[PDB]
Amino acid sequence: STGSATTTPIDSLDDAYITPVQIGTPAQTLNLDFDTGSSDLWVFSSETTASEVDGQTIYTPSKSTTAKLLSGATWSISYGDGSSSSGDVYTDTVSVGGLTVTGQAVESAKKVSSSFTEDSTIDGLLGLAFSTLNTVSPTQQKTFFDNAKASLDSPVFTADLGYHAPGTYNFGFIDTTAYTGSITYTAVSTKQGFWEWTSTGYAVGSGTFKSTSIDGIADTGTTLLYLPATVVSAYWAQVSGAKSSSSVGGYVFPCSATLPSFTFGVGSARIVIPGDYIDFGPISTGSSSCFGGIQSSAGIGINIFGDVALKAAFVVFNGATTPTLGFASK
Amino acid sequence: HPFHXIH
Repeated sequence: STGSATTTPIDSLDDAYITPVQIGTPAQTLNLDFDTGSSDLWVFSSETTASEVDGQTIYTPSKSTTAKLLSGATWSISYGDGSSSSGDVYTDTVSVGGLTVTGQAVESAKKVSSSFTEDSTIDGLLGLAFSTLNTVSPTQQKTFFDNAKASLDSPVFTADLGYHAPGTYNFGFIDTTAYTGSITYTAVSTKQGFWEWTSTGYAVGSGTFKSTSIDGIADTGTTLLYLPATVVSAYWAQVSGAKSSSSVGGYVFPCSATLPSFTFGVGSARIVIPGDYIDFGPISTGSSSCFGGIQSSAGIGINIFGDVALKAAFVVFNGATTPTLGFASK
Repeated sequence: HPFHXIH
């Protein structure tokens, strides 16, 4: 089996991308943020406290003939931004882009934090990291990818995120029309449960490539590219109005700048992020200051190749017994 | 309005 689904940015900044997923019987369509940085599939539901629901589409398990309560099981998760949710757990059929999994654990939110209530476009998250990070207790549940792998034509799923434009998430096949050249694969470490890999270096603009090892994670659910402080300082040093701003929380620069590109290594290959993708957006509508798309990871603790980097490439999450991460230009 | 998704 395979599936293929359109993923669309939630706003004109590409802050995040949603992908419709059909849950239950008959199917209830919810738009989820596919998150390779976590391993829970959770949704707003008929169980979520009413005052914490502000525009989202809820799953109602009592209307699904295939839903089953997983007795005794509860979950609680917090994310890097401080947001959180918790609740209980059903299994149900879940389909993405025509690929159906039966008995997928669907985590039903009894409570969600303020940031999720204010995000009207995101109905829940679909976690695609390794199932060791899943937060269901007492027994952890597999992600939708792990449950699909027995039926997939190939144990793989690709992310092709667009720049201010829709993209695609494919499961089970590699679309050779979707990228140019060849894919370079690199080793993944699953010791922390993440799609964790080591970039071989970087260059800014038309400058020299510096070989230096950058361990980071590929996270579709983080917007920006967070790199070590001295690498990010080398980048902004090439942009004449750029400065670090404590008030806004990162490097800002005049919107009227043309920004250099940023290249990162994958083994012997090079991925180039166009300058325009790094120009994330004005800090306020009508501002002449813009927020940059590469920021320091020092405060985070880990380096994160978020959507600004992944949307410059076609990325293959190879979930064979020894996983790997493939990157091609597109 | 960037997002930063487990901790």
